[PDB]
Amino acid sequence: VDYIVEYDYDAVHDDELTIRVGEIIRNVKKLQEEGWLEGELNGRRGMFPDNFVKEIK
Amino acid sequence: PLPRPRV
Repeated sequence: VDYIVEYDYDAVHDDELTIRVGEIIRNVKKLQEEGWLEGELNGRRGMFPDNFVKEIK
Repeated sequence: PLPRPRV
């Protein structure tokens, strides 16, 4: 599944993604850490908060 | 830990 960024988010650790409104995050997986997702943006994989994004359907 | 950042 892919997700679309709806709200800007800045990474606070090196394993999170810095993401921007309109960007598509690819190959997105739900994680054990509740409220967090993992996917790929501009070649890099990291985690980002799920309420900044919306699942493309 | 990781919070759940707020919109």
